Amino acid sequence: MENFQKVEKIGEGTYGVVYKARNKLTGEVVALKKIRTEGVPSTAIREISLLKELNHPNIVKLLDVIHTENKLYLVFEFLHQDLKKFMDASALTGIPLPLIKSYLFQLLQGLAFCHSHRVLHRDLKPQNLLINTEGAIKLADFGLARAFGVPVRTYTHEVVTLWYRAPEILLGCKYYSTAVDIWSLGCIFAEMVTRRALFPGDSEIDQLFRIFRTLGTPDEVVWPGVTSMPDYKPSFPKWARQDFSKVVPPLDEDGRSLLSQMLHYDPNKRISAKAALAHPFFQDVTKPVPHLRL
Ligand SMILES: C=CCNc1nc(N)c(C(=O)c2ccccc2)s1
Repeated sequence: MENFQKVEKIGEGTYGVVYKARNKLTGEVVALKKIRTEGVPSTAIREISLLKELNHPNIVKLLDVIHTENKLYLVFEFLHQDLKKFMDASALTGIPLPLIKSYLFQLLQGLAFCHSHRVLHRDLKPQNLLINTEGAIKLADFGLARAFGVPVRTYTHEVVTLWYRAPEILLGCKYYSTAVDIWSLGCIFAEMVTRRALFPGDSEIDQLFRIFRTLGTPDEVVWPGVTSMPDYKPSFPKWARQDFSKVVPPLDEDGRSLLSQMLHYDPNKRISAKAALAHPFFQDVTKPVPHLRL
């Protein structure tokens, strides 16, 4: 825009392009997301309102929404680094447990807040978890599938990451819940600990089968109603559940217990963000400051 001067192209988001920009008048530095359409939704612009009214230390602030010239611009407070970059930069030594614990605890606070206000993220991944020099971590780039809804990928040519998708989404459930965000965060928690993605699928079925090979193929016993799901096939191979201690070594029992509750197959058995906050794993949580190279 004319009121904003592009500094750098931050990346090609899920809906559009993201730039680091400066408000040519206020001098404020922000993250600007540009969105593509001929009709322009309504339930969306109102769904965006819910997002703008969200105020929480662990949620990126949506400062302004500008609809002009068939383009939709979302102005967000700017953070200097994302968790994917931080994990890559920490791959040799790993992120220290106290910081992993702090980040998980803060993200659960953010989700607990979103969820109590009936807001779902839907697409948590390391790339949209932003961190600052003060030791905070915040949820960014909320899905809003209850608006445009992810069709194929994006609007040009970009491979959508399926690594953090909950099983119920992969099995075709149209009405998923807040539980989908807990699953994604559990996958991220595992990744921070082991320094390797938990379920790195390269297709929907491979994603589903990588989950099955690790947690066991779900059945009516562990997930009532699973065989009646839209894309469930009786022909799915039957894999036995692997021993959990092989999953995230050398994470302690408190951490493994919490992770297991975040990865329950049944969305109704999966722990809530609020209940997770009370888990024994956080008894000694603190707020360390990360070493960030900007
Ligand atoms: C991580 C480096 C860029 N700094 C960013 N700050 C904010 N606030 C961002 C976002 O809000 C964002 C938007 C779409 C996709 C990913 C992140 S990115």
